[PDB]
Amino acid sequence: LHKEPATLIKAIDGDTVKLMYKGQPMTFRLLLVDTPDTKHPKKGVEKYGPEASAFTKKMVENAKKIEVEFDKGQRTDKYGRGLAYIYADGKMVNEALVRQGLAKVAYVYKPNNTHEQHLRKSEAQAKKEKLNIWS
Ligand SMILES: Cc1cn([C@H]2C[C@H](OP(=O)(O)O)[C@@H](COP(=O)(O)O)O2)c(=O)[nH]c1=O
Ligand SMILES: [Ca+2]
Repeated sequence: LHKEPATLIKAIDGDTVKLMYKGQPMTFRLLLVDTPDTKHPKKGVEKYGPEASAFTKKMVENAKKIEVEFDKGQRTDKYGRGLAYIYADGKMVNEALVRQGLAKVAYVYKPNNTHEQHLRKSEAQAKKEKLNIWS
């Protein structure tokens, strides 16, 4: 896979961020995970929703460098969002959320599953530690 640079435009929520990519603003959705929704229609927030959102917003707004890494299949979803692994100063945001119990490994669609193992191990560790959502 290969990492390419991108620039933060804005964090939307725990798993969705807007970036300027190759000079065009696009919304990206983090591959392989799912954070709790905060703007569920009328609902206004699932437990850990707000928590997942600030974590991601904090990681990306404080980075010196952001990089996106596409997997091997489809690079956009049916909503037109780019599907990638996002790295903030070389730290993968997708894994950081899972490791904290603020996301679960979800939407696993072959062939975009290069880091599925890696993420599954971090989830196991967050479950074995009873963090956030596994609390
Ligand atoms: C991460 C991911 C989500 N999606 C789809 C599945 C879900 O569609 P539906 O809206 O049909 O449920 C939705 C999950 O997105 P959100 O978690 O942002 O809702 O996006 C993909 O199509 N491929 C992906 O890899
Ligand atoms: Ca979500």
